[PDB]
Amino acid sequence: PIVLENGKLNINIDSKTGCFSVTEKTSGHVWKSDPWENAAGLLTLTDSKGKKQTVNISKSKKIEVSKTAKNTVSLKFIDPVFEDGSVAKGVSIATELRLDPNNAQLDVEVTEHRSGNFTLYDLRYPARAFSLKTDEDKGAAVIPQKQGVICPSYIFPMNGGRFCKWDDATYNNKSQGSLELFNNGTGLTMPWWGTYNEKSAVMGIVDVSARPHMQYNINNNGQYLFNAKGVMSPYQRIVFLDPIWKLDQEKGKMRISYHFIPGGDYVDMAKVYQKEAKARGHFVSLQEKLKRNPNVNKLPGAIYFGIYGGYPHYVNMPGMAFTFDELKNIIKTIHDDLRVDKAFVHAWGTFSNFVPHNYPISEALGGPEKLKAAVDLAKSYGYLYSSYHAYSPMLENDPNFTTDLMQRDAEGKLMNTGSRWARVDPKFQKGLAQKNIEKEISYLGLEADITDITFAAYRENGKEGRIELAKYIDSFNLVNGTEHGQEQWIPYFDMFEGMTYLEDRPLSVISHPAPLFNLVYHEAIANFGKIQDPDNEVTANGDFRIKALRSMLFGRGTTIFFAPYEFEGMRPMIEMARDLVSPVHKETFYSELKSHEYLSADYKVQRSRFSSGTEVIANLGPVAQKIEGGISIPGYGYRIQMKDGSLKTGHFQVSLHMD
Amino acid sequence: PIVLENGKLNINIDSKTGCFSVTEKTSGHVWKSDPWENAAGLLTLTDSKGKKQTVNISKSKKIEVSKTAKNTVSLKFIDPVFEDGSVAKGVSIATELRLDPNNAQLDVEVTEHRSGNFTLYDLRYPARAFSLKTDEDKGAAVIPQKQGVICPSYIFPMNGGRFCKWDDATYNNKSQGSLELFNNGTGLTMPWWGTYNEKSAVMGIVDVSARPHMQYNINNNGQYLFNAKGVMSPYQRIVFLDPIWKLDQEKGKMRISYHFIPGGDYVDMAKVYQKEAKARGHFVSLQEKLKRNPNVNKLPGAIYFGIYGGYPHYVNMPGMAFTFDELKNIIKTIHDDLRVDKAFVHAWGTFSNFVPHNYPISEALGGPEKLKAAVDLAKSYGYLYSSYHAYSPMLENDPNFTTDLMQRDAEGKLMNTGSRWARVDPKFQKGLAQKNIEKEISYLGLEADITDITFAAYRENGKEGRIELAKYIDSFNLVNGTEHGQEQWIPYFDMFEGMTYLEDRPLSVISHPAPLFNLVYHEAIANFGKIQDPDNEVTANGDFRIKALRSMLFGRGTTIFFAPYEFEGMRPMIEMARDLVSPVHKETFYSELKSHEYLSADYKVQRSRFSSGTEVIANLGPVAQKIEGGISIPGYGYRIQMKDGSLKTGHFQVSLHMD
Ligand SMILES: O[C@@H]1[C@@H]2OC[C@H]1NC[C@@H]2O
Ligand SMILES: O[C@@H]1[C@@H]2OC[C@H]1NC[C@@H]2O
Ligand SMILES: [Cl-]
Ligand SMILES: [Cl-]
Ligand SMILES: [Cl-]
Ligand SMILES: [Cl-]
Ligand code: NA
Ligand code: NA
Ligand code: NA
Ligand code: NA
Repeated sequence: PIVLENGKLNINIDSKTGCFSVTEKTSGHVWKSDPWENAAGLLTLTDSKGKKQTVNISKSKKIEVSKTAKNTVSLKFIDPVFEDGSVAKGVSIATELRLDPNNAQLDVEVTEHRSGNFTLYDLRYPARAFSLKTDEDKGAAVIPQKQGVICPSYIFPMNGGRFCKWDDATYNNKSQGSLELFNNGTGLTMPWWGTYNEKSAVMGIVDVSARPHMQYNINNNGQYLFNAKGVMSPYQRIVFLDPIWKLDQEKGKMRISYHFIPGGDYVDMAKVYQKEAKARGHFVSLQEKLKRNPNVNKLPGAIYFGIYGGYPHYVNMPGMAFTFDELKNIIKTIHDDLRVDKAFVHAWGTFSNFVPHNYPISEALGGPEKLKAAVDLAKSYGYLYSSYHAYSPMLENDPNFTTDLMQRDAEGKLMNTGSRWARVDPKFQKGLAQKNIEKEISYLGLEADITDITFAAYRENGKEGRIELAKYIDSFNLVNGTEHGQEQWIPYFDMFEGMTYLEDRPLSVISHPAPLFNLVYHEAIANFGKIQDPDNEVTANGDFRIKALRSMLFGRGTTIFFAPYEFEGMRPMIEMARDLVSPVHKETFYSELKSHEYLSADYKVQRSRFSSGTEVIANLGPVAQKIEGGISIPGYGYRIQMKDGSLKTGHFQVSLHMD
Repeated sequence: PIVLENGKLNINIDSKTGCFSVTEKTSGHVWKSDPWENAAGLLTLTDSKGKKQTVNISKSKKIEVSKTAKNTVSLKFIDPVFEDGSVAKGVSIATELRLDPNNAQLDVEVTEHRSGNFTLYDLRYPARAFSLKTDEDKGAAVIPQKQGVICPSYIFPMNGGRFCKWDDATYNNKSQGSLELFNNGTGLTMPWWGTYNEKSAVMGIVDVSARPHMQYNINNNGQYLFNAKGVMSPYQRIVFLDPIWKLDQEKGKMRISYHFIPGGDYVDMAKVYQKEAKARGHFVSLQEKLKRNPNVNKLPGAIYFGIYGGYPHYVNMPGMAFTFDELKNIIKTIHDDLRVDKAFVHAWGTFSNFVPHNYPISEALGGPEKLKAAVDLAKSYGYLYSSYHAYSPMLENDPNFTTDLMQRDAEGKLMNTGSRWARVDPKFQKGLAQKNIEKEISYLGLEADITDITFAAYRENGKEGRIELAKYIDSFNLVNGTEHGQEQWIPYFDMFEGMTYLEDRPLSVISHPAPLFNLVYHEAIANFGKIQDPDNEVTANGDFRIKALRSMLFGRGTTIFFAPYEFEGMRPMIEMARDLVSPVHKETFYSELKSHEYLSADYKVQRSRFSSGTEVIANLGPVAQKIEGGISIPGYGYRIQMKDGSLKTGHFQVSLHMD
């Protein structure tokens, strides 16, 4: 066995298989290689017949493991063997393990692959590494899926219905699969993931040039590997997260940097990535944004109101569209009657053309002077205001629809025919914004802007055009927001609408929300709830009680998103957000979310500490539970220590009024 | 055209294509053939290269259409043509259209299929028939997906976040797909579906011997057919539901019976199927079940309580399992402190072996005498009691696990290796129940039983053994329940736990819950909420306010499902259920749900009328809304007219207590 060792880690590499273990010498915890098959890696490739197979590369005909520098071990896997015993002659995978001389850090890189006459597809490398043994390790996988989740490595008490779904999912396909980086759907928002137990933590950070996928296995014993053969899995239930290198498309450096943290958990992992986030240039603080634009200080304590008039989906839809006088009266009511001191008013439906032609201000809704009266009233309150804007859609029902501005692929076929909100090639979007946005800014005296869709993901195709648009919008120095966001866009915006949770998502029944993204970026980007899952709707992610409490724990702002006819029914939730969430949001807005903790065995009682001197404890479940010192937190209750020394305690109550 | 006609309907059959239209003569409404491609049917079959292709059978080389009896047209589609111009020589499809001589009913049957040297798979027939034109027809598709949904054929006002998801889904793949019959997952619980507009309704009833799937297309213009070619769809937005005959599997009679109802909607469709349900023998009334067993009258007004002790998933799990004295004290508190007058107590975790060995009563939990003490207390209150029982699982973590009782398929491979709760072959399950259930009935003096898993679906494979088990359980004449249920099991049980809604399901963002199953079967089977999604949990299906109101509209009972540590948090919901839902459940229990109506444009205000003389109006959204007569229903509010003429009005309020 070949050893790399420094003061902090011992890497033990098996010369027969290329598998390796990592001893974290402070805690003494040992991370084992693949517990199931002793596979260093899992390679998907075509056979002689053109059929895809997945093979254990530790079964290759020749495996060469040599110490090639003081702290580098080079590995080569030559001529893998298929299930029938034929050989993939001429195929090979070369990798390197590089131990930092001083730090508890191990770089792992796929340096070369050779396909011969076959075709190489997925490579899981390292395979089923850094795993947790279910119900032996008491820890979790840590996955930055949108705002982020943890997946405990053991079964624990919880509501009976939740428990049945949770345990069942660890025995079927719900607990295995893969996610991608930097999308606004099911995927990851930061290029890292990790595992920890009560002794030690490990996380891996993906090279900035690479786009592996992430395979997950959450307490599953691998029965999914055996269902087609109709036999029972012989393997043990474990938790692992693996990189999937897409050998058929990846042109970047296939490197992942593992960082080992004695006694660490998901908080420590997030703080390690926060250093890398700064080095990558993503981290531009809200304090720096405020120095550039004093109006950023209209955001702390603001409720984000989306008044949804059926636009962009329809122009002047009966029963949905608001007139500009109606918009003014909603703003007046929010301030004068509901006493909301700070607000971001976002009016969806102010133009008489379909996006991406964001003009003119609609005559049918009252015309420019009446919109200006509404915006002026909002400004007189100190509120931020934006219309709905988008430069990416090309909509079937728009009389101006054309395919002129849609992108085509190499075969001349239209792209995004299945995604109507993202059809305009980004290389045209700055020019579309230039058609009217300066006119609207000048006429309405705008202080703010929100732009939809374009910055919800960070994909390679079209990135240059998106950057051009972001730089143009940023050049106006408005308080500005965008849908969902990604870390790469943080330099250009003050707020993201979203970066919370999908309602239906892989892992939903076997994970707990954890504020991973905000543990990294709360000081750099403000976030609010998503308009599809706002704080006034009851969804898989909770009702108002749960969402208000989670908002304060995670450091996000309230979103109230409604059709005009619903407005009277929003009043009680606006008042509760005003009294409970808004003062905490205001106090914590610029601060670091220093720590988050789960304080109850069912993960429903949680404690967040912010560098404003604010501590938020809340109980997201129905039953009162005790914490340290015999302090009781009511069901749907909170205990919040403010910087001014006051202690806010209380809880939500549902009551039945029988007349 | 060939014409079949009676006093009610004119069937216009195109001799060149085999397509047909149906004129409903009293309204003048014409149901059209396929609006997109004029296809009588869509056949999937292999080509000469063995690759699957889907073809329009109206493009076949020879189409024969002739009147072969007074009210029968015979069609034959001979030698379909592939997209490359080659011919599926020797393939043919024979169908018949048979008009009832008197009634507005058309039978449509695939009578013969010949594959030659090709292989046949799906046949949609009739293809894209009985469609609704989006935003012109103001009606809905009607789909008995679990309890049931309707899908409106037009866009309407609703909450902004819901609206965005709804409208977007009609343009992407969320609005097209297929569902299967008689499962407990995403599929249908009755073998019918339909469409209606403001003039006319049509529904199709699938022959009892057949298992087609059902294709849906909910306001989609067919863009999914063109995405791979990268072109924009040239078709219009429509609603349709098609049978998919599985030619490779189906051995039954491939017949669907269309019933045409002037002025009808989903209520009239349900009442048509109710007559068929009675003719099929599924309908055994709760009044008849009460005559056989007077203890059935312990169900009306009963809350169903599941005390979830971590079993069957684990034996005596710390932090989840209750002792029998703890169980007794929960029952006592429910009666004495919470004043619950009727209840079904269901205790999950009474045995010290894993299911399917439902014995002995656990010594570690206090032993048989202590369980008998808790059951005796429940009986002294007039409550129903059952332990958790299951005869179908074979669990990995059971020391007694064996594959001996698992089923093997035609290849000799184990079945359900990925489905641990349904691994025992049904042909063994009566013998497993016989091992101890009569001992438990005798020792505890049981009046009730609930059996998990086995009756949640109605698949062909294993149905004989499931019927044998159902007959055996039924022979005890206990008040009895089972998980989820299907119509075919109604003769054997008094209640179903479930028959409501999955949390995550196809069509969720573009449909409204409708009580289709209970419009048929409320007089014959009682249902309660599902334990995974109980009324004390906040899910995609609502919080307690929404679920309590929907329960009264739909005629189901309350489910409170909790781990023991949660009990104190359940108290407010138990009290509200007791005050609001239980008296209405009690009054309506045995009655017919005669009608259900949506009374507001956003479908959130609804009115149900029961043959007890009870009327429930409720508002499942947040804003007060007015109905006929200017009567206002508050948000999360109700107006209930009881049998004796008294009026109950009220609403739920969420409030924030701040110390
Ligand atoms: O987890 C499930 C749950 O207990 C066993 C599983 N089968 C049906 C019950 O609802
Ligand atoms: O429906 C969507 C919604 O408005 C247009 C779509 N794009 C993003 C917004 O959240
Ligand atoms: Cl875009
Ligand atoms: Cl959140
Ligand atoms: Cl079964
Ligand atoms: Cl329901
Ligand atoms: Na999966
Ligand atoms: Na800005
Ligand atoms: Na679909
Ligand atoms: Na019975």
